[PDB]
Amino acid sequence: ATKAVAVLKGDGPVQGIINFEQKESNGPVKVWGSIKGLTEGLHGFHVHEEEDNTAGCTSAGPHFNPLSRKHGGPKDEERHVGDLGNVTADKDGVADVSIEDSVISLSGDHSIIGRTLVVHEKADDLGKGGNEQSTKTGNAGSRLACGVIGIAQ
Ligand SMILES: [Zn+2]
Repeated sequence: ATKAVAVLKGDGPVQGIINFEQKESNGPVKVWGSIKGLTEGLHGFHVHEEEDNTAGCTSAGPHFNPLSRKHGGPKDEERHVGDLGNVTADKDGVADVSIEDSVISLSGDHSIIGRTLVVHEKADDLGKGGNEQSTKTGNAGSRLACGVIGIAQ
């Protein structure tokens, strides 16, 4: 209890707010967020490193790769320990950032709090290996909006 915010803006013509809350620390986070301005259709939804950069992105590459994680969507068994998967945007570019993972947290350390959430150009791969960058990171396509997570109580 106590919410983190990620105001996602980055650089693309997108604007949104993640509201991260959970009962516990060691328990499943209830992600809800109301992102808009995306292009239509599927959009990868990944949390890259990028802590104390400036405010938003400046800096990050992979989906918080500790050494050699593999990609996977929600449905997959695996994932980088900074990807959830994707969302779908309607037409006002409005996505529905409703996720409930059981691996991450919003406490600290292995939590994703502090990290830069990113909304991406294409769908993520889901862990099929459409190509290869697929498994290596997730082949989301380019970064659009982003922001450091944690900015509430
Ligand atoms: Zn990934």
